[PDB]
Amino acid sequence: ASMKNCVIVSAVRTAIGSFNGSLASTSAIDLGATVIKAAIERAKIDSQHVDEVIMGNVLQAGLGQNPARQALLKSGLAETVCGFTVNKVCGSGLKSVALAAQAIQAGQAQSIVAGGMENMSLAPYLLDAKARSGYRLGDGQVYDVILRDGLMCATHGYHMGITAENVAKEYGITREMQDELALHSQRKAAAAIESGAFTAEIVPVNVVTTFVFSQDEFPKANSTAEALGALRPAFDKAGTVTAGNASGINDGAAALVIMEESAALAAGLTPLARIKSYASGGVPPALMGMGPVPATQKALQLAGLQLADIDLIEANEAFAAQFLAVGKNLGFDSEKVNVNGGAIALGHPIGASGARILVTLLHAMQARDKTLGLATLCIGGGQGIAMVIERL
Amino acid sequence: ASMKNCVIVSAVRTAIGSFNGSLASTSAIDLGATVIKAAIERAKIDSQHVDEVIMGNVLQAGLGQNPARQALLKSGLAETVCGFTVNKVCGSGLKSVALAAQAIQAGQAQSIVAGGMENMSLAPYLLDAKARSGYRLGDGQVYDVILRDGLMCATHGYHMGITAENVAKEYGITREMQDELALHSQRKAAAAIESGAFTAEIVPVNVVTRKKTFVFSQDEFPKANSTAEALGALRPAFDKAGTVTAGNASGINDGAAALVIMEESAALAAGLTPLARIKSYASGGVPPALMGMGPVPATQKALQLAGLQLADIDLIEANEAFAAQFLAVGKNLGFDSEKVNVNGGAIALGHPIGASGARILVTLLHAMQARDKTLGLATLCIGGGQGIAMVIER
Amino acid sequence: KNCVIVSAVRTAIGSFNGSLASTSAIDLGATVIKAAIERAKIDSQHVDEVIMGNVLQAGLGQNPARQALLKSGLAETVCGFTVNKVCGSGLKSVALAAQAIQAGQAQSIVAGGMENMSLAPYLLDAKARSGYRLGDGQVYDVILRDGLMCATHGYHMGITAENVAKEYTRQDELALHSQRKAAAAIESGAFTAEIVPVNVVFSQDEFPKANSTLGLRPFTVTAGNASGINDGAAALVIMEESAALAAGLTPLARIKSYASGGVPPALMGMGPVPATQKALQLAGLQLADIDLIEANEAFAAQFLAVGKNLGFDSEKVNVNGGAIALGHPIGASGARILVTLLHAMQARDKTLGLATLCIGGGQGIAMVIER
Amino acid sequence: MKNCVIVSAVRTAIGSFNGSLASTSAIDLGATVIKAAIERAKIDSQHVDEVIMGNVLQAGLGQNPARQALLKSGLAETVCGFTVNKVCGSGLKSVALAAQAIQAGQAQSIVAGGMENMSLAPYLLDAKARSGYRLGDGQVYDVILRDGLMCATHGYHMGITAENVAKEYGITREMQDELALHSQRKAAAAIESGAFTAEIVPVNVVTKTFVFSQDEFPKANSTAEALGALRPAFDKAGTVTAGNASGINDGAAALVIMEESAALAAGLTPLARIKSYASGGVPPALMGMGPVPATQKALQLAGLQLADIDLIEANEAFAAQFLAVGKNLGFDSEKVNVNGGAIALGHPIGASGARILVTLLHAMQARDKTLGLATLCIGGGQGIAMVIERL
Ligand SMILES: CC(C)(COP(=O)(O)OP(=O)(O)OC[C@H]1O[C@@H](n2cnc3c(N)ncnc32)[C@H](O)[C@@H]1OP(=O)(O)O)[C@H](O)C(=O)NCCC(=O)NCCS
Ligand SMILES: CC(C)(COP(=O)(O)OP(=O)(O)O)[C@H](O)C(=O)NCCC(=O)NCCS
Ligand SMILES: CC(C)(COP(=O)(O)OP(=O)(O)O)[C@H](O)C(=O)NCCC(=O)NCCS
Repeated sequence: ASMKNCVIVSAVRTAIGSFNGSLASTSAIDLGATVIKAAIERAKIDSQHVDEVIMGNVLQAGLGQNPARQALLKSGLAETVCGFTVNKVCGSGLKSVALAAQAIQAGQAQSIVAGGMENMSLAPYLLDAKARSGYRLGDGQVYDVILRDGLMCATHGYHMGITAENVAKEYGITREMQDELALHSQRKAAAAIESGAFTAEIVPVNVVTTFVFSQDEFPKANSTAEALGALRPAFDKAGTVTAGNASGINDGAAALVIMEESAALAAGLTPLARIKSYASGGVPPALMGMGPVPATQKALQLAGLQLADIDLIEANEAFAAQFLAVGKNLGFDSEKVNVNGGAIALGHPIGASGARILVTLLHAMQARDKTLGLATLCIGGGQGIAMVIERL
Repeated sequence: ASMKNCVIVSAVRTAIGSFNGSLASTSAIDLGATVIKAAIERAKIDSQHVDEVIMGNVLQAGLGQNPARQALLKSGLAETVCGFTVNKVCGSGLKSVALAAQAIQAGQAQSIVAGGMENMSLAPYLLDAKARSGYRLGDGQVYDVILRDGLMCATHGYHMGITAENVAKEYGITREMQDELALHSQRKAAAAIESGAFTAEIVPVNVVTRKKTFVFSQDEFPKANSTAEALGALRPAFDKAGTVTAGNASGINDGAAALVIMEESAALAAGLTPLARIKSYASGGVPPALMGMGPVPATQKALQLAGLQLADIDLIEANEAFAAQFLAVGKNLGFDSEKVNVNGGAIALGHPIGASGARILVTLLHAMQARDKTLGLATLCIGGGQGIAMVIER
Repeated sequence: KNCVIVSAVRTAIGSFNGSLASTSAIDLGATVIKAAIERAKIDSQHVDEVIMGNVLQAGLGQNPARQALLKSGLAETVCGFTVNKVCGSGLKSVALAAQAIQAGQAQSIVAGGMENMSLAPYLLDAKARSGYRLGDGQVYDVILRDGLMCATHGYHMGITAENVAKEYTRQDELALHSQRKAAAAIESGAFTAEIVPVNVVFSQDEFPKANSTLGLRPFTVTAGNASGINDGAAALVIMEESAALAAGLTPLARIKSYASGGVPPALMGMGPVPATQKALQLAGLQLADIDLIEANEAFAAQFLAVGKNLGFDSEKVNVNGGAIALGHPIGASGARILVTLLHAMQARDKTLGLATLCIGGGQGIAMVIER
Repeated sequence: MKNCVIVSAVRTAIGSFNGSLASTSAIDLGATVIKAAIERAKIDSQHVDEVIMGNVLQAGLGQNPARQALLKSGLAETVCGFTVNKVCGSGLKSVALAAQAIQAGQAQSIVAGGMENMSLAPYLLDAKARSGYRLGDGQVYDVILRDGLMCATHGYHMGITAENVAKEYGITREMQDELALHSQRKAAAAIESGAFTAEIVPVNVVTKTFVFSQDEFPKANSTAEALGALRPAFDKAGTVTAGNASGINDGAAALVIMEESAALAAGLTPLARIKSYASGGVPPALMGMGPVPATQKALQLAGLQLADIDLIEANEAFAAQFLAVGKNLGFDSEKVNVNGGAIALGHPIGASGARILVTLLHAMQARDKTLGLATLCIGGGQGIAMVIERL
């Protein structure tokens, strides 16, 4: 058979919650269900025609069987609709869209909802297996699942923040450079929020514990260079990486309806963009922040494009250090990158972020009438993922 | 571009450990690494040519970032080799192979190692989020991750064993029928083990502990001397008025499995020997309360995609999560029992949830080779009301 | 032998997660032990033992009373032990000091109690130690498991109060009365003599609710007509009478009698009835002979039922307010009330005093002192 | 001042860590011995004035373990009780308090002793669990260590205090292991001859179902070579091992204590008079030496010299400490722990003080001896001692 084209028919996200903030009482799965339902609605697709739901979720501990299937059931899709959960750490939410596109290209499905979901506020604490076989005698530890499964390197046993220090040293990214980038991201985020630039892409969340959450709350609107400069290093007393020039711990979800192109058109739907290419890359775990380099190079190669052809870029700001090193390595035109701000200001709900940046990318392309877009993120464990899309 | 054909070039598993048994000190990720390394070795592929590793794993709690990538790094593959972890509950290990096939069919890769890994003995316990925000005043709970994330229905709040009771009632599968099936699976397993039928497909695991060092290479969950009378004397495990017992249900187990999957022309160019072509795969959804019936829509769709009727299939691995569910699926679809689980099933062998989907595919292929059969079906039910199926061809 | 009180001191009582929430029970105990010694003017080298009540001993380390006495500056040759008779613990400790002195086994003891309910830990069951294996477990709030829940019936002390209320109405009038009396006592400086400051300088009871509002919701009994969860300590120096006089010390009161009583766990609030009857009998007294009474206000319901049963003259009871306003640091309260009782007797020049409190598990304890 | 007599004395067999009593709560063990002490004394149960029980690991055991134990034993709800914590001294302190109350005429009949189930001790999440961990790992604390076996002053194990004493008194590994073997041999000989049969009350254990009536911590088949091959338990350069230290154990013990005239008026048989008791303090770092001042004081109170004592139970928390105490006081070793000690029998901390008193009295009876001393060291730098006179 011939490979088929995949188009994005809707793209939506929740506002991103701060750690213990507005979404801290809404489960990852409920956040996923909200975005799945909204993506369906915004696509105008017949919900009975969804073939699969594919959601990224990193801190799956205690969330119950196959969080993606729970989210799809909660969204109102029929019990005949399949789904599965993806874990590629910070790449999860984009990998899920890549997998949806692959299934469609391969003619194995026609319509898939894909994205990701994370509630880091609600992540549990863990007793290791010794609790099951018996501690017997002597003290034990109670493990923060955010760190154990999300933010600590499983190869080296130190924080993602330490990998950022590793990259800063390897690429000569100073504290000053990192804090300047941070402030820039804050400023762009604040400008985007004030101008209503996120209004189209956000689906409100009703929080009943009662209020509507519809505005990204991680941005530090009173941010100043002097304040950023006064912060202490967060991970190494002699370091450059701080809470001010790193992304946060956050809650949120994002989802998109992906369809085979001819099927979308036959159903009378409006394709918003075509998925042109996607790819993953691997790097050393200690330099995980550089993952977007091989992933982006491969995605551009698969797309037949050069980096200069790309009109807009979302390159996730896990850490200013890594964001900058990736930029210097690849030679990004900074004016094209994270035009509405990035995760330093907006937050990093890890299993959702890959889909989140793709949503933001597409809407920013629409708003600015741009043709080609690149989304990429670094991935704990030494990986990266990238996707190229073409409006409309 | 055009769609490509995907072949299996190797297929391997660990022996399956009992709960707190021989693999109880060997992490899921280490079990995954062992099978990845062995699948690569057995395929004779150049290890530098692996494009991705895709592994199933259900109980990811506390295992660290992206268990699959950990396992691939531990296997000795280069840091440039990507990977990710899949969770479709009991379907995970077969879904991983399906995804590897799809990627190859779509021309996105040429060579993938896929399968699954689970160590249920080492699953942790959880404090819920109240521990993070503060319990304040009043008691909390401590949650068994096997149950919360593996064996309890997230829709209904009751065990997979209760979904089996549901199916038994809906399909008229009695205690007697269930125990007769159990005894059959025990018998077939025992025969296969003793005769060496699993020798080819198993990679030994070296187990090193303070108190002992040894090589684990024989499935240890089977219950020799299982008898109809003994099985009949067991108490129901999940409902005091029920039919499902520990004797007619699979276990909680540890193990891993993996296969090397390749684009056909690439395999032949490398002088490698394709063992089977992946003909089709599919997933199906059913009500969560009847999750045990998942294999019905998944099998129907896979057969349709393959252009086959069920009768065309020579050998079938239909996972025995519960005798009740296995039997109802068999009755619904009309399985020829002589074709099914010819070397025994999970009631005897065990059910390491994130690995089983790949485990049964390994077993299926080796049984097809041994018996010179052309078409095979692997299918499993999936907690949450799903099923997954794959058709392969020698 | 005769036993006398030579000093009596307490900390101000802290609110749950309030001013004393960072100060360990043992550091609170050490403060009151040191202060009792100082106020008594006794040679510290002559202390024979320290006896301290403490209910939530979980995770506090070996023998909290000994830790507290060492922290107070007493020599390592000074022995001590920890008592648990739930809410009775602090008074039981004094009764035990008196008994030892009466029996000529000691001449000078510091006794009282200490509790920090804010700092109480959470517990995994023993199944954690032997292994959960399969299936969920529970994580237990030690305030509830060891302090506030009935070990016979598995329900709150608050439910025993509902039991008593039904046996003997929506309590709020009594609550307001206690608040008013407490506020008056505090503002006028009535607690100044009995309180030792704690440098965290916390020196004023913070649980009172000025401007109370009561008429909410009920676990009916409400938070407004029940005592609180609280932190504090109290201690007294107790001596053999002739020794105190020979050393040039000033006796403040004689301990005339003490007793403990048992009742059904479900009606534990009524414990003070048999304890009081027995203590009065032992003292050769009738209730009417008592000038001032401290009857702890664990719950308005229980306090009122005890009052109606025994026939307390309400004008004589908790004259500076009670635990509904002041709080209820469980292992310390028994000693805390005795401190308050003595100082109130001194201020009003009264001769005979009764202190009594109810005890989870269906007990009571009472003490009669003579100024 | 009135005279106080022991009218019964009983104990459970001592369970090993995670052994035969590991499913039987401290409180249930307490109730068993309270009921049995009452039965063996032939007292009218309605005449019990109080129950006083030692228990060190009270964490999670519920309001006032002693009162729970008395209620479970079948005593009326009018019978008061309270729980005593003097670490390893708790069980003997409970008897001393019973005697004191009786001497002071505040009671006539008290059941006293102690109870501990170290197997069932819980783990703790600290107060951070109540306010919220927020972000970052925490710890889970073994209550046996935190509340039982670690020094609250120095933050190191009781085993380290034993290393401290060994150094201070020149007690070598060789000396410690020789004492350990002796205790094992004596315990094995006692068990073989039925010497503990009179003092033990069986426990029915229902899980399999069985009757536990024999001390299971002794290592019959113990040998010098085996003991010598053990690694130090607490300090990689140390002398103290699991073989020359007592264990972590489960058990309970209780005695009926009465005013002498009341016992005789009730037609009961006094078994011994409590002659004196005393507690002593020493530095926390040298807690193992507690029995020195406690014993000296108890003898002085009794008007006796050490040589007047016929039989001695001196608890074997650690061979190092036991030997140092012996050398300091000048014990006649032939008089000490004649049926073995805690190195063989175990050390259920809140019960051991009462346990050794029970063993003492029955050994005195079996050997027709007149004067007996029971003494133990106490974590935190204390000791306690009691002198009794048969009969
Ligand atoms: C010393 C310690 C920590 C040992 O406990 P554990 O760590 O459980 O060690 P155990 O498992 O009992 O013994 C360690 C080894 O010594 C061995 N052992 C002990 N006594 C032995 C003997 N008499 N003959 C042969 N082997 C012996 C055990 O068999 C064990 O070997 P395995 O691992 O092969 O089974 C001990 O139980 C303890 O803490 N005792 C002191 C209690 C205390 O401090 N009480 C308060 C006093 S103030
Ligand atoms: C620890 C800090 C750096 C700062 O958080 P704190 O709560 O300690 O500090 P404040 O937010 O209270 O200022 C931060 O939230 C953090 O963890 N950053 C890294 C999270 C992150 O970006 N993870 C992706 C890995 S690629
Ligand atoms: C509860 C039993 C039946 C038996 O385990 P136990 O440890 O309780 O049994 P014993 O070893 O005492 O016989 C069993 O381990 C079990 O849960 N089996 C089902 C596992 C299962 O539900 N797998 C997923 C199916 S879709």
